[PDB]
Amino acid sequence: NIQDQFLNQIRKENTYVTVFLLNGFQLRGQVKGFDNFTVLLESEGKQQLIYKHAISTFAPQKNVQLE
Amino acid sequence: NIQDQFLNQIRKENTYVTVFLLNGFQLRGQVKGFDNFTVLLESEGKQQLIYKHAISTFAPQKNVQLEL
Amino acid sequence: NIQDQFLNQIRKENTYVTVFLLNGFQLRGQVKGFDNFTVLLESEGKQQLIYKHAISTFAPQKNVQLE
Amino acid sequence: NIQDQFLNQIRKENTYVTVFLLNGFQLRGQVKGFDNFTVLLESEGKQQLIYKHAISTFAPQKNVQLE
Amino acid sequence: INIQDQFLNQIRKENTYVTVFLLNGFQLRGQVKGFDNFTVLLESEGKQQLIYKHAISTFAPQKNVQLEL
Amino acid sequence: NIQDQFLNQIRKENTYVTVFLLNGFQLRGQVKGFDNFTVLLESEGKQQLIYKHAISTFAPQKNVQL
RNA sequence: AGAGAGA
Repeated sequence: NIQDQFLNQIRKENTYVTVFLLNGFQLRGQVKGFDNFTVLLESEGKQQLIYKHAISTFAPQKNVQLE
Repeated sequence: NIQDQFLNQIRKENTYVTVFLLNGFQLRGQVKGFDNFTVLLESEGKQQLIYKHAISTFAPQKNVQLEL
Repeated sequence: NIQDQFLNQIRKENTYVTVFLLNGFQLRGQVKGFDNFTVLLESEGKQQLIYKHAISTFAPQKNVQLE
Repeated sequence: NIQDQFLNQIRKENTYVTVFLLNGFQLRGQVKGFDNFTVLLESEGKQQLIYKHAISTFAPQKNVQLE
Repeated sequence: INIQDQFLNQIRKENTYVTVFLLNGFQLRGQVKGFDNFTVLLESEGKQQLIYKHAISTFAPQKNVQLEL
Repeated sequence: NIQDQFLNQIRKENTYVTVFLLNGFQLRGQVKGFDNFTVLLESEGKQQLIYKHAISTFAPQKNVQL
């Protein structure tokens, strides 16, 4: 499953990611964890729990390895 | 389940949390309770029942410790 | 279930509630009934059937006691 | 079930209804049919298949008697 | 059987011109060439578009349709 | 299943498929992967994981056999 | 709460 490999990779490598939300608002930071419904992001020291239903797009700084 | 540990934590510690909503609005308060579809928040003494579908982000006042 | 308690209490007590919609429009009235997907609100005697998917928040006039 | 009861009443009574969509757009007409995902609205004799996921609110001209 | 399927199959069969309005109020016109549970394959001047049903608000035909109700 | 046939032909013929999001924002690229919930688009060498629930429309460059 | 898409 592409979604979970992608999120695990950005997590295990501490890649910076911009997370665009459905409404265009944006967050940047690193992925600390995720489950079926949410992604736990950290931006400059602070946790943000984001619902996946509210996410449009993860644009990572560096590109991920996946199959 | 990170979601429920998070919410159950900020509920147990009475942490303050900014709820950001998809409609652009952001709300600060304390979590009184939640189920699978909704979060009960209190913002200055007033209840608000908020649908999870309408929420984008929670930003706690102080980071929550979780098992991941 | 928190949602069902809340809605049934504001229904039983005829509590006025503000409903904030996903589009930021704001409705005010009293809940006359609900099922899994919808809420029946009366505003100045006029019925509205609202899909819960279009609601963001209910803010009661007085706080509900919940178990 | 409030939803079915409401939609079946306004259908069989031919009640004029404003349908407000998620974006605030308002369509006015009579419901001629519905199923699990859609509602068939007739406006000035034009058929519109509307997805329930796009609907916010039905506001009938006259109140609908329900159980 | 269900109203959505008859409606989409009818306009597809007749190559009816249709406005599709999307959740954000954008509108496309075209003919339906097919659909499945999740998507509608519209053609607006020769040009294929795969539209998710979740992004669609309303199908409005210019020309009224036959439905078993 | 039209969806899966389409995403696949734009993916194998590495088509410039443009992607309109619910908020109207648009991105061009080629599809490298998809699952039930998500699309992996490369745009300008950069990877982007897009949730399907956020996508409005894929508009290809050349049309697809289905 | 009245509908043409680069966050």
